[PDB]
Formats: sequence, C-alpha cells, structure tokens
Amino acid sequence: GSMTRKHIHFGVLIQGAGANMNAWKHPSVPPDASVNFDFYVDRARRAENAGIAFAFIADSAYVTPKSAPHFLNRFEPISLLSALAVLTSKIGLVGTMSSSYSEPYNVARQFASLDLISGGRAGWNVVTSSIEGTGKNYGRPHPDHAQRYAIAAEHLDVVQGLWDSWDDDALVRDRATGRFFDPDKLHRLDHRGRFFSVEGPLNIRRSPQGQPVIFQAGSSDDGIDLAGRSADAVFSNGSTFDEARVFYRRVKAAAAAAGRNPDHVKVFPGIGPIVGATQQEADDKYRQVRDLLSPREALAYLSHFFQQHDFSVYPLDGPFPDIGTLGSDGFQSTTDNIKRLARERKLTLREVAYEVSTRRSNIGTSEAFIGTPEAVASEMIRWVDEGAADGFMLGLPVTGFGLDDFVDHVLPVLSARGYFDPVRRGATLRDHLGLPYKESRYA
Amino acid sequence: RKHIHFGVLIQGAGANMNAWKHPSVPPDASVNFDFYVDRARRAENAGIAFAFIADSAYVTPKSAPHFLNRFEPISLLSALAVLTSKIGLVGTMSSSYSEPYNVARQFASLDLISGGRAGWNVVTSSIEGTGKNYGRPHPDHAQRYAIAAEHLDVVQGLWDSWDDDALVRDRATGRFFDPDKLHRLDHRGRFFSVEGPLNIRRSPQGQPVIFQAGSSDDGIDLAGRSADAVFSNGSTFDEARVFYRRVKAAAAAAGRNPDHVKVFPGIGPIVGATQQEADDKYRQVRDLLSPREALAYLSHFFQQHDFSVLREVAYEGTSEAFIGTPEAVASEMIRWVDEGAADGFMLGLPVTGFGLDDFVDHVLPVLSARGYFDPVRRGATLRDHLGLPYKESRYA
Repeated sequence: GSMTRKHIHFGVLIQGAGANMNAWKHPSVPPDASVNFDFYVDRARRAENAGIAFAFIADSAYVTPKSAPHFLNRFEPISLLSALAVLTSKIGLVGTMSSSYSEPYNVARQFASLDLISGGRAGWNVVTSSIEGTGKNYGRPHPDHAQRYAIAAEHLDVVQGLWDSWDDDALVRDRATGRFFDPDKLHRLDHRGRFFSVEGPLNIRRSPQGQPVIFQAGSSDDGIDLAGRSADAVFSNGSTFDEARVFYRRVKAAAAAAGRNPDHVKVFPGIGPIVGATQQEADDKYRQVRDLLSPREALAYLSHFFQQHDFSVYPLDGPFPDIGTLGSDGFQSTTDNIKRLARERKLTLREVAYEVSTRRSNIGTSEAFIGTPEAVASEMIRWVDEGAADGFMLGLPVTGFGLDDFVDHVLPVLSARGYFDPVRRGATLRDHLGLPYKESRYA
Repeated sequence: RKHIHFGVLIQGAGANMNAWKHPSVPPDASVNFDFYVDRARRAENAGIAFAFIADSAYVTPKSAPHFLNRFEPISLLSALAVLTSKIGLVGTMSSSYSEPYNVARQFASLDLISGGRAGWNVVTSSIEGTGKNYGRPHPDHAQRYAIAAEHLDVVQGLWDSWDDDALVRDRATGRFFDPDKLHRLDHRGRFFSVEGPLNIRRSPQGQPVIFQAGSSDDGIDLAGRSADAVFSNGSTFDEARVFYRRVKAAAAAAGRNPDHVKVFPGIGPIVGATQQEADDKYRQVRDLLSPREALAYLSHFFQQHDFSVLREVAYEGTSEAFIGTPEAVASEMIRWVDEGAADGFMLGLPVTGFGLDDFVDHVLPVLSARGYFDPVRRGATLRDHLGLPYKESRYA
C-alpha cells in the first residue's frame, strides 16, 4: 500500500548457462547450455510465463584460448531470436549487434525482419565498444576508439532512416486495379555522411510497433550522451545504488537536453539476486555460486595482479601471506586494495582469493540482493522508489535455479506489494514497456 | 532406382511477378510469415529436400512486388527451422556486401539450431545499384569472383575453428574444452583479413551446404572448385545439358568427385488432367500480367516505342515440355535427369499456392511410382538428404 507503488519492468539476460563464467558446472543447467537451443526456449518461456517483458541476448565476436566458456561458444543473436520468436508469443526479443562491424542496411533488414516475424517484439542493443581485438575479425586490427561514438550515432541514424522507408499504409495490394503500393508512401533515404553512404529504400516494411526498440549501455560521458539522444532503454552492470542513482539522473537529463521526453527513456540496471526462504538458505546458494570457481582458478586470477606469483604454495586456509615485497604489472592500486582487505579483515588466502574472484565473477550480485524474497523485493522497491531504476535487467549467476527462484518467489511478493503486474496486456515490446508506438518521420 | 532431388524456391506469392493477385495465395504472401510456414511444411511433408530463400538488397519504384517487400533470409530461415524438422534451409547472402565473420556465425548458428540443415547460396554479383546501399556506388567489376572465392575460403576456414570433439565440458575435472582442438585462421589475403577463431561450433553435417549459380566461365570454375550444389538457369534442355557438362568437367579438373556436385535446373511445372486443362492454367498465370503491362515493359527496352499498333516476345522455365499432364511432366523431368541435364530440380513455381499443391499431390507420386523419387527423407541433415557425406574438418 505504498504511496509510490508502480509496476517494475523486467528483462532477462539469457547468457547461456549463466552470468557466472563457470555456470556450465552447475547441475541446474545442461553443461552445453550456451549452445543448447532447447535450453534457451525453456528459459525464454519460463520468463514469458512470469510476465517478464523481454529476453536479452548479449553478444561477442572475438575469441582467445583464455575466453570464458560462454564467449568460446554461443549462438548468434538474429538467428537465435528469430527461432525463439516463433516458439513464444509476447516476450520481447532484444539482441546485441555492433555498429562498427555491421553494414547499416543489413542491420536494418535483419532487425526489421525479426520485428515483422515476431509481431513487433524486436529490440536492438547498440554496442559502441566491442571487446579489444574484435576488429581483427573484420580487417581492422586497430580501431580508432575516438570515433566509435560518431560512427555509432551515424550508423543508428541510417538504420532508423531505413526503417521509415515504407509508410505503414503504403502496401495497398489492390487486386481490382493491380496497384500494389502507393509510390508516394515509399521513401528514399539518400544518406551521405562522414562514415556511411546509403541510398535506400529498405526492402521490408514497418512492424506493429513501428520500429524495433533501441537499447544502449554507454557509461562514459559520450556513452551517456548518445543514450540520451537516441536510446529507448538503457542498462548497466556492476553499479552500487549510489552509482545507479547518478547514472539514472544523468541519462534522464541527457534525454531532456536532447529535447526528448525522459519518461520514455527507461533505465534498467543489471542485478543478480539470490534468494532463499531464510538468509541461511540464500547464503548457502551464494556459497554454491562462489564455488563454481575452483580454488586454483581463484588463485590463478590473484596471480595476475602480483606478476604471476605462485600462490599455490601456500595453505589455502592459512593467513593471507605477507607478499608486500612483490610488485605488480600496473595494478598496484588493486594489489593495495587486496592487501588492505587482508589486513583489516583477518582473512585467509582462500577468503582473499574468492573475495577478489567472486566479486569480479558476479558484478551485479551485492549482499543487499542476497536474502529472503521479501528482503530482496524491498531492495528492488527501494531502487525504484529512490530513482535508481525504472526496471531491472536480470543477470542471474546461473540461468537454471536463478530464474526459477526469481519467478517463483520474488515476482509474487512484488505483485502482492503493488510493484509488479504479471499480466500486462500489450502485443508489442513498446506496449510492454509503456512506450508509444513509433510513428514514421513521414507520418 | 535413381532418386531425383528437389528444392523449392519460396518466392513469397510465386515466381510470377504478379503472383500476389492469384486467389490461391494471400495478397501479402511475400511478407506473411504463416504463409512461408505453410509452404515449407507442404514441401517437407512431400519429401522435398530443401526450401530455398533467394534474396535482394536494392529497391526502386519499378521493382517487382516481391522485391519491394520480403523477409531477410537468416531471420526467416531460423524461424522456419523450429517449425519444421527435416527440410533443408538454404539462404542467399552476397559475398560483396557481408563480412565473412558475420556470414560464418549467422549460417553456423542456423546450422546448429536446425540440427544440420543449413545451406548458403553464395551470390557473386548482385542486382545493379546494390552498392549504393553499402557506400560502394560503383563496386568491384572484374574482381567480384576473386572477392567471392576468398570470402568463401575465409568462411569455411572459420567453420573449422572447433574440432567436433573439442568441447569436452568435463565437470569431474573442470576442463571446459581442449585448447589443442581450437584453431585460429589468421587469414591475410587481398580482400580480407580475419584472425579467428569463430565463436560457434560445427553442426551435425559439419558445415552448411554451399549452393552457387555461376554461369560465366569464372562462375563455372568457382562452382566446380567449391560448390556442393549448383542452380542452373536454362530455358531449354540443350542449354541445361551444356551447362551440366561444364560444371561436372570443372569438378573433375578441381580433383573432386563430380557426383558430389549436384546440378539443379530451375523449373516451373504447370499440370492439369489433360493438355487443355494444363494450357488453361498456363494462360491464367500468364494473364496475371496484362498485355498492356507486358507491352509497356517491352516498350521501355526499344526506345519507348508503342508496340500496340510479339505476345511471346513481350511476355518471355515452364518450357511447354513442363506444361501438361502429371505423367508427361514427370516423363520430361525423368528425361532431363537420364540424358544428363539435371541431378534434381529447383522448383520455381509461378504461383506458390496452387503450383506447389499440384506438384506435390500429382507429380511427385508419379515420379515415385516410376522409381525416380523416394518421398521419405530418412536422414537428419541437408547433406544426408542430398546424398553427400558428412563434412569432416580440414583439421580432423
């Protein structure tokens, strides 16, 4: 009965086995979850049946023998989302694609086709920066980072221009006269910019939501500004509450400065809640998640910060050793953080290794989102009440039990408190998110 | 005794540019997903080995109805995959206007989702003006074939990134993969530079099946060296046969088994119970284009001259030989296979509704009765359906 009760929007990041890099080891998922199509269908349906607004498929296009399991082998988003569309009915279908390594005409067509097949449920997560090295797969081994935002802005402008090629009513298909379309309702783009030259028109029409929804995750000054000028929904990962609140305020002001209505720029911080009936049960699940990293893996990553020091020689459950003499390869501030922690808390080597590891391996998991359904719901409500979120991007450490727990135990508590409507009516992704139908620039 | 393979081109409403007017299809067929599902399943239930989605990426006010508005192939094929089970899934994508790493990922993903049913139709030249949508208003002219060859080499190299047994995912030890079973490409050529590895594994058929449609000397050479199946464009049996022999000769010269390069002429059969009924159906389809329209299109070629003051010229494979009774049309198809013009056929039906219904219900059963078509697709992969072996990795 809070005076500020409102529906909290949710999306779910389906990162194969889980947001935790070692989630493939957890028994609640199949080991090949990341490239197991039926697993994605099960998880998308689980989310859809709970009233989660969209499924989000993040992406990468670069591999090394050190890449995390999900980055070593994953589905490609247009193909995956198009297959999922046809086995679902309401849930949004949001896919990552890079501005630097895609032709805008192809992006426009592939996302427009997903949008039409799905009945207006497509979203495009516009990625401005890619993993370092990605350019090596596209004949551009040294990208000019300084231009990555200018490139992305123009690329997006081209895609959206192409999406307005065909007025909603252009395709007349008059069998009496033989007139298939009204020529004055088809538009050329004639884009000639610094980075792209694209004449158009596009060869596919607009969807029941007008155009696909634009997601972005810029965090730099330029990133936030691009989001304010061009995103419908903005996400993050790893933020504390105070950080998220600053981010929320900056994105909304950036929207207002661009002459847009900030009410229609949704902010969705990433979180990875872990719930149990008691704090003890939540904590046990969190320990399970922690132990997905073996002791050796925890130590190998500590070794990284101390010039490849071999920490395997020390007893795991003995005190963290006096390694103060050891240097670091430019991570001296991190090694200082590690040593301060070890000294201020009487930590063992195991506790230090996992502190470092577990924190970094689950960046959207903080202790405020670990506990009982009521406590975890209360924290989500707090983030929304206090202006850090309009909704959340769920990045669950393990996609199996993580999502099951969340949908079975958290959502019903939120619903009971007036902060989640599981049966929001709406054909389209825009409808779910409370965004207005996207009219053509030529309407 | 000698199984004839079939693919079906699903060109929305039909191969006839005015197919949208025909009552056996919905007016919006070309962008009606449920209609593509219905047609794909109709073909699949009949034992047709693959659905083929052709493509374009340039539009003008004068473009044909299907070219004005169509689905994109990766998205369409991936949606069709999960509503079908056996049928092959073949999509056009251009070598000139796509990044090979993206092509590799998109087709490998389709391949994996579909259980090994993907095919890629590699198009070397696109429709004139396509380059204006990709910042290259006057593209490669001579070097389209060299770009296509290197692009394909990159994609196939990328598809062998992951040995079939590399992803051990051993929960007892925590070893996710064998690092010696993952390969970099490190391709540095004239047109492309791509390091690899790809971030997706190989499918149950190894790699997607490669289709090509080259007709020039360079086209034929490329197909003989690198195609698994080749689409042929003959309006006549003699043309088809000259083409077929050239492709098989190019395969031998490339050191390959010519029987593993399958040649599929495009045909559009029109059947009826009698020759008269078949001819009536032909006229009906032909009449979807008004003589006024046809003579107007003709006029644009010959200096805007008014030719109203010729019919066959104006309008102009369905041959005449593929217009007739089910038995006669089956006999002609059998003749093309037995006399060395075809290993199978790509069905480009004038209207995808009645055309496919007639073909599957009346012609295929005749071919089966004569020993030229096993309607049961027993294998799982597109390679299986086409009689091709599993594609082992270059590193196997």
